[PDB]
Amino acid sequence: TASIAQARKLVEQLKMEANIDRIKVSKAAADLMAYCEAHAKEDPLLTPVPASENPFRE
Amino acid sequence: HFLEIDKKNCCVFRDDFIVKVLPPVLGLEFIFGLLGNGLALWIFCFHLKSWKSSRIFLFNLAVADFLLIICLPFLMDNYVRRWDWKFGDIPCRLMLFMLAMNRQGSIIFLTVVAVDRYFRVVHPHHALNKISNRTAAIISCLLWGITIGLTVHLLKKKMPIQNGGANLCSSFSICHTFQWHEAMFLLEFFLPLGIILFCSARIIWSLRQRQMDRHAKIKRAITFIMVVAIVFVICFLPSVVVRIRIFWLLHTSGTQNCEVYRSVDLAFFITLSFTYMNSMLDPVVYYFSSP
Amino acid sequence: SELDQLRQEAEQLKNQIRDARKACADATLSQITNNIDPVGRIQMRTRRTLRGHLAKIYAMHWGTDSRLLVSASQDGKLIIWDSYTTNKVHAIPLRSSWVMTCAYAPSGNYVACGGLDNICSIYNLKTREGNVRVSRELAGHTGYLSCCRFLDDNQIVTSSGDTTCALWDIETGQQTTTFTGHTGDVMSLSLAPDTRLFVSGACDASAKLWDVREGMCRQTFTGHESDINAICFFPNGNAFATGSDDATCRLFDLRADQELMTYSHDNIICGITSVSFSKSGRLLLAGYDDFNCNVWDALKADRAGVLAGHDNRVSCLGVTDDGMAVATGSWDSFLKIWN
Amino acid sequence: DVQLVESGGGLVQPGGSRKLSCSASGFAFSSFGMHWVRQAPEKGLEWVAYISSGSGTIYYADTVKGRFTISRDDPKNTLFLQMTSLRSEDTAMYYCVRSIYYYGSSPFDFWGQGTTLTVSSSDIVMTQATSSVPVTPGESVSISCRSSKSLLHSNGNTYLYWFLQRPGQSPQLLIYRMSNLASGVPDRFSGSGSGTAFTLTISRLEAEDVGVYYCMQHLEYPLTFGAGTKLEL
Amino acid sequence: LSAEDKAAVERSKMIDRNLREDGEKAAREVKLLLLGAGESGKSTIVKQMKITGIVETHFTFKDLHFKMFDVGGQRSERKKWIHCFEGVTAIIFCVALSDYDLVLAEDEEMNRMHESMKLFDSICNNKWFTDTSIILFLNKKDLFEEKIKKSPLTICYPEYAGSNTYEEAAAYIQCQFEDLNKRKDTKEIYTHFTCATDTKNVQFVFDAVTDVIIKNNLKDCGLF
Ligand SMILES: O=C(O)c1cccnc1
Repeated sequence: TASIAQARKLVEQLKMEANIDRIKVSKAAADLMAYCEAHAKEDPLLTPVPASENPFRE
Repeated sequence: HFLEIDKKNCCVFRDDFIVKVLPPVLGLEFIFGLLGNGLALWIFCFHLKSWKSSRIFLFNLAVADFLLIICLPFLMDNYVRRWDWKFGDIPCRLMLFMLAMNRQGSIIFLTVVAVDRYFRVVHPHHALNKISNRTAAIISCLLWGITIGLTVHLLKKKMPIQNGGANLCSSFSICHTFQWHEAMFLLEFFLPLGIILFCSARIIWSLRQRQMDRHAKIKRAITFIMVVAIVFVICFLPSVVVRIRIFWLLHTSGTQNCEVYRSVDLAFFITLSFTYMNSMLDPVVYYFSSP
Repeated sequence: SELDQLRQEAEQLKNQIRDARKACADATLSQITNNIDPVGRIQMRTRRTLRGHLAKIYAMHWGTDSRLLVSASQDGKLIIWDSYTTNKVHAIPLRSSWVMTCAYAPSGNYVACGGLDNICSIYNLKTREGNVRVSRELAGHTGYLSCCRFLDDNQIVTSSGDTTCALWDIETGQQTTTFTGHTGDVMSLSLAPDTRLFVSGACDASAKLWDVREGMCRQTFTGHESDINAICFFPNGNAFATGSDDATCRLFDLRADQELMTYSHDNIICGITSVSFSKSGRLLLAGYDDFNCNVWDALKADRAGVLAGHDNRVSCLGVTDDGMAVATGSWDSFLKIWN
Repeated sequence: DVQLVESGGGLVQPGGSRKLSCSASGFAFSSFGMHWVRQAPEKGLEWVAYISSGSGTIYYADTVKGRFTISRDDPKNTLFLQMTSLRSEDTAMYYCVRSIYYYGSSPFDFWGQGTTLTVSSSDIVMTQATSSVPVTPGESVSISCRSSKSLLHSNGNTYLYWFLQRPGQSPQLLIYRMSNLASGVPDRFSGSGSGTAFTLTISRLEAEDVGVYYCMQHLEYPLTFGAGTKLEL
Repeated sequence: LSAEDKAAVERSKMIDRNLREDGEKAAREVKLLLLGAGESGKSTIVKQMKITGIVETHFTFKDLHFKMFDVGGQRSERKKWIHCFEGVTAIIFCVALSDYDLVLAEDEEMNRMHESMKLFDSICNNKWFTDTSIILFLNKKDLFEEKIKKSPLTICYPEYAGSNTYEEAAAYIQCQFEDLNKRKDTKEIYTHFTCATDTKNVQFVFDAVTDVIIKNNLKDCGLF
């Protein structure tokens, strides 16, 4: 009866996963774009930080 | 004829057929040695991503041989102009020191790599096999200290001996006396020869008795250990046997007549070039081999 | 009489979720981001080099101070480094030398470690005495532990090669929740920045999104062709990245419940050992096994640059919380910190 | 609970010699660096000698250099102070102080009970304005101490420590590097400072909050303390 | 570089000293990995050498310390952790030579030693194990001797002449297991029939390990 229980659990899990509301890909792309642009300047790995403000130096 | 040195009645000639065979020999030596040593040092300096003690010692050997064959060309010119070294006093001291110290370093590092191989083959589990790189650097600096400590006496003397019309720049001279130079040459051959022969024999015997020589790569290593033994003998035995012969006739006969030396002098210096072959023959056996 | 019906129902549900995923795929993020300028060539130079490990390095984690970091290695030693000064604050000896994960408490008071002994053990760094002692020794997993991450000073969630993720309570010492949805070995973990959800990447070529308080799989994200080796959240918390053996990264989205972008290159053929993001999310430092690391533009899949200072493959790399530096460990027993 | 017991002294004729022993068993001793700090009767504290972890680094005070010798026996967990040619100004209560140095540690954390000793008969200096201030309980009080030179380093942290000596008790650390509240003390205490002029603030006094407060620099040896500030309820 | 930072650097230097001491003490240890089907007499060899997680066995024979990792307790995917043991002196592979008449319970469609043959084929030519030699232990010698009379070796290996004698069958099995070596130019396979006396097996393992160490030393020096 282990296989039957596993199949029931898988079916219920898939059914619960199906009901989740999903917005369109363009909306999520725009949201990621907005987040990544709103924090562009606060990214020392993106734009080179001056050596004075760089905690790491040779 | 018969020259004179303070407290040492010496006699060294300027016979011909020394500017026609020796200069081309030294030219070939300098070309091949400089090329091989440069192409060897290129890997160690730039494209060698590992190290460890054996490569440390090989790097030191390459450094010694490199300095030696960059020292060669001035000696080549000195031979060319028939013992007319017209450079000064400091250049004589520097060239003799360079030649002797570099030859001592080549021999000592050959002996130390032979001993390293002996430990690595006959006593694989000895603690000396697992030796740190800093310890190897300290040991190598100590070996360089031993090498230099026996040779600085060539810097104190006034090497450019002026006689007649010539300026001798030769550390190896025949005189009715015993100096540390000749003795150091004698042990320089003998004691490292004994150590190298013993190490090679033990390595061969242990490898053969272990019956692991059937591998297709162990055979190459064995043949190259044998090859390094034979090249050591080939480059070092001739000059030493001529030195032993001249010691023999000096003890038995003396310096009463200086004309019984010509032959035993000339070939001597030719045999003296054989050891420089080691500098141009080390790269092929030590580094470029063992894939 | 029942297994076939359940299998058919599951297949129908899978087809329905695939159709729903395809319905909201009108636009693609790969072409939407043609308006922004390219990030351009980016040069990162290794500022520091933490040396002192003498075996393979399999794990490293960054402290919240973004100055201290713990590193695991196969010689049986756990070392806490000061990145600025490259000196060893602590050297914790381990009972088992087969550890393949390590973590740092957000407060910096505790450090975790685990491996082929399938035990994530917690070490107390700040005692009334002068030494570090084993605060707790969690047991209960069946397969080797690949990752445990600190929720807070009292909670930790681990992932093990027994197809299971577990949430523990350090005081009592036993797991309070279990996340059994995967089919293959779970190989990576990543907590959301707000620490309410986390995704785990398994060997079944799928990443699942769980809920810590509930204990159930919210979503399952598929699209890889091999076992996933690296999992990392987007800094926002509404996306994540995956790394597998197929030499391909993938950016998934929680809200649309589908993949957005893939980071693949023809010349790169070997897998991915570790994946991390930047402070803003524009970078994606994926550590391959071709003896270096690569940097991707997370919005246009464009290869911005590389980090090629390692003599072996990099097995772990993370980015400081403040976003100042990037440290990458490798199998040459060498840790390097970039900028 | 950590303990630091010490024995030695009690009476010495001038020009003699005596040895002080410190015992710290049950807890780490090899990693901790140990200090000796003396306190003459009715006088402020005075650093004497310091030995590092592994005995690889030893310092002495200017007024004890050449006459004292501090040694430790890590296998036995003992600390020694060989005193030679004791003067009549060496009469003081000698304290055993432990200190551990790594990034984020709290040195001078624990002080020993202190053993008395009566003999029968350039560097940054601190300054405390007052030595006796009466404040009613439940009111905030501020204690400030200056320094000869600024204690703020290129590291970004300024080395200033605050110790409180309860009547008839050993001094205890409550603040290190001017900001970090040492573990084991209540949250009513707080500290601040700007380069050279520092201060200490108490949210509200208590029956056990009265005592003598000392401020100490740790930028470089010799460590210099400050004149005690007595608080009377 | 204040006093605090100088003391911190001294603490770091002491940490480095202790780490170097521990590493140099660990470098004197022979690390061996033990694999097998599991029911192939592995425990017998483990206990002969002795005189969850992964079991550890430690012993010394002649001033040489042996560490033997028994990894059969993990049922995860082999490729997910086999690179942990990439640096290992040798691999011990215990093979039972009396299970051609027995089939595995779970599948019963493949012979017992065919599974061990597949395991040996996978291990021998792994990407990580291109250099580590393999020590092979053919355990059930007496059971093979007393069982070959009942059944010949043709059942397990159809392409057999059919001598039906212990010596030739054992040679056939050893040759078959050695045939799986594909990188014949980098690693060797050492084969020993497990004997009643417990010193002989340990001596053979010691000899194989010292051969591996000699070859590694020659490679480091260059000659290999
Ligand atoms: O040292 C030498 O090899 C040497 C010495 C003198 C003259 N020619 C060579």
